[PDB]
Amino acid sequence: MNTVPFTSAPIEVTIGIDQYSFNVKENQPFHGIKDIPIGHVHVIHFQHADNSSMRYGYWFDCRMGNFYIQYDPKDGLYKMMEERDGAKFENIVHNFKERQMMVSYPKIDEDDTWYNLTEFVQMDKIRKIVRKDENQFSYVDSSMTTVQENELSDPAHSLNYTVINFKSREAIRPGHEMEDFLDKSYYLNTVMLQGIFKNSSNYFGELQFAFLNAMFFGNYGSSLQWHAMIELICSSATVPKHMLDKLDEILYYQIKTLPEQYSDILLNERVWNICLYSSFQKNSLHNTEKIMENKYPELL
Amino acid sequence: GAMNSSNYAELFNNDIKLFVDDTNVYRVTVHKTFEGNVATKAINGCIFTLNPKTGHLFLKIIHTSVWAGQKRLSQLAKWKTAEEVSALVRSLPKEEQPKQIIVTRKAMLDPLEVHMLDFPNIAIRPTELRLPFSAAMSIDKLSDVVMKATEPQMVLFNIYDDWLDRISSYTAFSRLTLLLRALKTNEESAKMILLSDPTITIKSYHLWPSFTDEQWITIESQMRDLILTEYGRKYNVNISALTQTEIKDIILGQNIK
Ligand SMILES: COc1c(F)c(F)cc(C(=O)O)c1F
Repeated sequence: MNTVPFTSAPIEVTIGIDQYSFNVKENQPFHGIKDIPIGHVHVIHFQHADNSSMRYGYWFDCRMGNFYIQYDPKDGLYKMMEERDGAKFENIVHNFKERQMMVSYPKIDEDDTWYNLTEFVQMDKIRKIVRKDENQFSYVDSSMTTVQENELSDPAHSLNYTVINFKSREAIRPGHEMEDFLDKSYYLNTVMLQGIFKNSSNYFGELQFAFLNAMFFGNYGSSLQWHAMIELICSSATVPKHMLDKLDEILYYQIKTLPEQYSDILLNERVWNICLYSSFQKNSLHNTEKIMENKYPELL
Repeated sequence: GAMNSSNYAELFNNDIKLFVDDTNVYRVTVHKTFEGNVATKAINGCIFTLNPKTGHLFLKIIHTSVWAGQKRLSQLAKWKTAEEVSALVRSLPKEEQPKQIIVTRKAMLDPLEVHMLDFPNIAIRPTELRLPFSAAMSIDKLSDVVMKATEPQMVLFNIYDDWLDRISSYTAFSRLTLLLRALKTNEESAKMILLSDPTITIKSYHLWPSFTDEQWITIESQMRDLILTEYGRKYNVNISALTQTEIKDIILGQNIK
């Protein structure tokens, strides 16, 4: 129900909280974010005013612990920390709330945008993609490479997305080369869903997490992973009806939220044209096709 | 990367390589039906797999039975080609396997890459060269073995006959591409040049006539003339005016995508 207090804001910075953002001035008496909705993961993110290359943030869930942000003048960034002393934390939050030095998470009552973008995203799955087991929150930034990108270098600071490679022995059964390359159903249903993800919810959770890291950090590898997971479904002739109907909802809200001015960097022409107009599922994504045709008809 | 004019000597180095041409795998005649619709009838085809250094030709005959009850035959043909090239590589001893496979058509890249996943060190490359390997079925003995086949068959040829006893692989390939380009441009006129003189025959174990070195120079000149004459007839160009740069440029320009 909770609050992420800030020690101070010593450097001018754009702060993101989920899909919202606001500008904080150098040494402005800012002491954090209150009224964060319980029940969802959240991401607090940063872009320094004096250096837009500093673009980074933290995935967290207020149900797992008491988290605060403190600026580190050595490493030159806003760090998330956990406070183990519940009484101290409550006392600090109460002080800042009484002095009205926190911004309020600005959720419109009617507005399901954040739920719609994070429906399948769980903190325990984020912590397996982003490996730093001593913290309950996960650091991501614009420059972090994926395990797949590193294969084609520091393995500790990498995004452990599931590797998808259409021209790999994993994707192609010996003896079923043409079948498996032209119809990715085997790779989707047996290898990925039954084999690695165990269920569609885990698959969608990773797809949604990839999109959010692409959008909020401009993380290029995350963008590749998001498109690969879309293309793997759209390129499969055999997909459960429930998964197609849900993918249509998922993509609709992603396309709805995407900033218009970032469509040229965040959307892959080839994948979207293929998925909407050529693939097995070209007629299965009604809501996605309509929003894409009305918002980004130049890409198509 | 892509095999082009810049990297032509690489064809004749000591790294085993094969060209794969799939343009005669799926072959049809188009005809009217009794109801006045149109129907295709498949005829036997072949994969043209050639070592350009040794002249070794692995002619895999594609019998019409391959197509029976199959759909999207032009797509299947690329995958059947990749399947058979993959099978040929696996059949060869390790020291005879190619280091590189060059496909004459870019549509063969994904099918061959996917069939060759077990061979990550064999490079699959396109070429910028416009190679006249489609004219293989203008070589009478290759046409004869394809059309007579009653089942899938592999037949091994040396497409250079015994030329490498007297000339380099580079020159042998240049002679082959000029003959095939002439056969592709004007088949009747090319066969006339090759076969009209009855005192020069084809050995039982050869594909081409037993020309002396001086007779090969004459034949080569007559093939160049045929290609230039046909380029004149095509584009309505007075070829009698052209210079040697113009002429060289037109014959080799046709060897270039
Ligand atoms: C935001 O202020 C806090 C806070 F909430 C907290 F839990 C701990 C500290 C600390 O430095 O030990 C702090 F400065």
